[PDB]
Amino acid sequence: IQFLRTDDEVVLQCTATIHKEQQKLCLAAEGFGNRLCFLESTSNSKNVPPDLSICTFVLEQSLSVRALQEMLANHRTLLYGHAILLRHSYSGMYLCCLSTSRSSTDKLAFDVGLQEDTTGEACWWTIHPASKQRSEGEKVRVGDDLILVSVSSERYLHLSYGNSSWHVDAAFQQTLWSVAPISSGSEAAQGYLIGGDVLRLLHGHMDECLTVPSGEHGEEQRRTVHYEGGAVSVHARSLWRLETLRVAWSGSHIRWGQPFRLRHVTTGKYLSLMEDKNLLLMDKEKADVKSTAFAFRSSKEKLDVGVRKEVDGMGTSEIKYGDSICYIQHVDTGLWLTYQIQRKAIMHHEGHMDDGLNLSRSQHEESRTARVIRSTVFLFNRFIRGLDALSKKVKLPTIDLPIESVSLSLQDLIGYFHPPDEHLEHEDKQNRLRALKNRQNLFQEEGMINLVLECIDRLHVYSSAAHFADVAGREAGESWKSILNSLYELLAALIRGNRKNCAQFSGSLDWLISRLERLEASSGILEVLHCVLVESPEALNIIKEGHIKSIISLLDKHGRNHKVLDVLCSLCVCHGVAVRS
Amino acid sequence: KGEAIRIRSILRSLIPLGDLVGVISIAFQMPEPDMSAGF
Amino acid sequence: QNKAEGLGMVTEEGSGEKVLQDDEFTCDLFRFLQLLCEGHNSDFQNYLRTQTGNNTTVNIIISTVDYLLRVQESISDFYWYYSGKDIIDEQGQRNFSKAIQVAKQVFNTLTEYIQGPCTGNQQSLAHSRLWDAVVGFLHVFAHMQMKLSQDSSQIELLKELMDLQKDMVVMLLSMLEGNVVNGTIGKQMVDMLVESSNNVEMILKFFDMFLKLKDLTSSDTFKEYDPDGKGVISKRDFHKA
Amino acid sequence: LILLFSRTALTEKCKLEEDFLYMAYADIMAKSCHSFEEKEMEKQKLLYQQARLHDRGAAEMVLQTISASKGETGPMVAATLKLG
Amino acid sequence: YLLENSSVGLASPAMRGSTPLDVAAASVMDNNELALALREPDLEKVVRYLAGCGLQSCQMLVSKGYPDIGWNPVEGERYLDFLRFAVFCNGESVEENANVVVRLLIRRPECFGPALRGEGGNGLLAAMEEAIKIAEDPSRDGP
Repeated sequence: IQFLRTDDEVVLQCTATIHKEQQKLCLAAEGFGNRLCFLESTSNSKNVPPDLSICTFVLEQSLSVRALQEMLANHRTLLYGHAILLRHSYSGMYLCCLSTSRSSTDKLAFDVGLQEDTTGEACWWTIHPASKQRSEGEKVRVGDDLILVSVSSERYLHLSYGNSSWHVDAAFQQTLWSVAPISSGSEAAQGYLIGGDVLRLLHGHMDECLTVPSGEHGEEQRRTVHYEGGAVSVHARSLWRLETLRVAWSGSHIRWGQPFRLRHVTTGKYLSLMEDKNLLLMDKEKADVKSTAFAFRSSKEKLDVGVRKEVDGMGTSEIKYGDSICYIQHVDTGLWLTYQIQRKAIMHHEGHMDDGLNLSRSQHEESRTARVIRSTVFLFNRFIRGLDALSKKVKLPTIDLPIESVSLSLQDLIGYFHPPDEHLEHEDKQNRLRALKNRQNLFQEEGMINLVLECIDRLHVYSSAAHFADVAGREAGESWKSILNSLYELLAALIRGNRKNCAQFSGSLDWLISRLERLEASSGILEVLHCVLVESPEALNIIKEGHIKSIISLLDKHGRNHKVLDVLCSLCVCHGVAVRS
Repeated sequence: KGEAIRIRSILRSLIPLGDLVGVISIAFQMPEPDMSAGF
Repeated sequence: QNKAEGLGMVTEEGSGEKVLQDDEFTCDLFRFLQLLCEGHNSDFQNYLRTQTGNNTTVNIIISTVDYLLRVQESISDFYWYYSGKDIIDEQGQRNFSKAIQVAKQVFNTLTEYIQGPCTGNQQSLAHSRLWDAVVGFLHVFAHMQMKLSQDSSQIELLKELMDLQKDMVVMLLSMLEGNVVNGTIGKQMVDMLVESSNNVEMILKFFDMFLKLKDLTSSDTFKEYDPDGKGVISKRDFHKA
Repeated sequence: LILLFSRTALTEKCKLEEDFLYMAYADIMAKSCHSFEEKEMEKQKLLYQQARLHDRGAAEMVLQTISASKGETGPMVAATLKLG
Repeated sequence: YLLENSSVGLASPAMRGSTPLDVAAASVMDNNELALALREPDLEKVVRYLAGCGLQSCQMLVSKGYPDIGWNPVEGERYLDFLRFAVFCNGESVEENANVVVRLLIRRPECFGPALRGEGGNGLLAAMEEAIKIAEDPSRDGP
């Protein structure tokens, strides 16, 4: 009897009968570095946990056809024939119809993606009562199939049959789409545990969050959970995301004893319990419910589970978010948390006298930054592995080198790290500077800078653009210098602004000067050097005669330029301290 | 009329220009009568 | 039809029923229903609500509310079409007059359905779609009266608009005929008002303007301001007055 | 001047820094402030002075300074408490 | 009524000027009033007939000996001529009819030629080249 309202979380779902096999696919979109939208199989949730974070959408506002036309010329229920505005939850971007057509077979069919312009008719979508029994002008259907039509392109949200994987494509064929009210928004209460949320697991006094090893060791070493106290709390690797087992109304308040899935947003692996070992993280491919399902309990002792299996809507707000004491217990073996800085998180039934857990909200900006970090490290790792395999061997011509994808990701990340405008309000500028500093700190803690240097070295292995083009196709060689410049600007943005990142990069300053004469990355290296020596006196302290003569030689070879003179001025005087040598 | 713009875009995507050029280039057979069959 | 009259067809809008085929037939049908339920005939009202004894029943009340919704949507679309030009032509006046008469007859039929202590009819209309049609009517009436006050050649259309508004509020009173202090119908009506908060505000302000003008005219200084009467006030002179 | 102090307080900084200008002008502004008819008249005068120095954001400036103090006892905190 | 049984009288060169579809077209030909008075219901009905004849061949032609292509071109051409008369009048295009015709055609691409449809993707130029080949080959232009 519920009705969809303005500013609520909805999921677009479609049913497929592929090879006489029924499957449910939800419309998802990466957002960061991938405008194109795809389908994620929300079925088989037991074997593989669905990722609703990139699939949930929020309806910003609904206008009628005439009202939208007038607006273009110049919590509320939804009505048939009105134009809605779908916004991606994690990305914050807006769904639309991209002019490009990925599939050649689908003639007069445009791809569906995300745009930020938010002023074109293609961004808005009109809902229609697919069911013949219902008629236009009635209230919005709930949990059932309707029709979405592009306002400008006048094409339905058709589901193109993919032999390998079904894909969405705005075409002239009907496709039945089911909505899912994840969260109504208005009924949500602050200070209470809400499903589909990222938070930290702290102790009452020991305050040692359930952290995992950082990128210092391999992922096989990071697969172990433990307890570390201190500055590790603010790091992005101390964040756990709760995923409700049920797909519909996954944004409801978490109840005591309700099973859920713990995911590590930094690495993307779900946590699970094997009886023969401790808690370990594995990818979603082998994350079964019987091993990845955990529940919160108010008391250490175990009582019968007589609670309601499924509560429609938000439901009763049992678990509070404000450091409500809880104990995690696995549904299969029924063990309890045990502790005994570096504290091993033993999983044993008797537990301990003090096993209370505090829930820290963290920040939405921190959450999106962590997801961006995970996506970027995944993309950079696959790119680096493919590039290294191509460089050292010619065994497999098929190499995973997404040049366009990595270029788009670099542009998005540079825009993300772009410094705020100085002409804004004082308070707004201060807030943006604080946010940028926090993002740089999180990236440094997660060690993105070393990976950036690694891929820059891999690109610099190739002698020239034409050489790398004949190695890896003409398009990659054409985009080689663009990717190099984007990487150098990204590194400059990461290290610029704060002193700690410059201090850490002081150790790597030698490689900049060694490769200073490449004549193609010279401007980027010079900018990075200037922005590190202006900030870190320690970085300047290790500059030597060989490096200074190298800079002067660069000036001589590349001709007269004031940037080199500015670098020399920074070397001579910094922070009001004269370096006599 | 923006709707007219949409219609023109739909027709442009429907029919390629080069195909129109090819069909406009397909010439006839100069006849000794010839029967009306053909382009 | 507008494109046709612009292009210059021979018919010259001789048959303008393409916009409302049978307004007379619609009015006759709803007047027949109203006369069926005129004299507060409780038995006939209940029979129309539910046909007891028959194997299958239909709800003429719900069908009437649906038709009211359809005509309200049509009037709203016509208002949106004429919202920009800010000028009402004679054909627009005729179409508006026919729509006003049809809607007035439908409203009178609904009032006759819900008159007296007809609890079943009152609950049916409360649970029906009428609460959206009334809000749409308030919106369109506010905007139409705002546009109509400025012009002076459409006073008859303005009066028809006010008459239909009066019939709507009489319908609301007939709904509140048997309202208790803790009335669910009262809660629904106040929810209606808060949903249509803005529209009723410009309606009330529009009435206040003239209600205060009435007392403004009869002031001693205002009366001596025009010695000869018949509006000796110039525009600027009356403005400063 | 009040906006200058407010921006200085809102500027991100690990530890509040001594500012002789802040001390002096906070003291001046604090000292600027301060039979039924005469009691009411002096009450109105006090309200006038408080409003004169207050409608320009003195309350917000005091709150920002106390917030930036970060629970550190200091002469700046003493001056802003006297101003409050 | 004429459009309901306009299927009869088609696929006949002698019936080029004598068909219920022909009289239906003549009843609206060069008449702006009637072109504006045209109706979406029967316009869509004609479009449905076009889709049917573009999805099925002619039983009479295959019985006589004409080759099977999967679609009947003569009835399709006749319906296209009807729609052309409906949309174009007095050297001008009627927007009201043109919009609905375009909507119906884009909703149902089966009305189009198999080459034009994206299922085959043969292309218009290749369609005319294959038509030329049909003309050259007597078997392709079967009895």
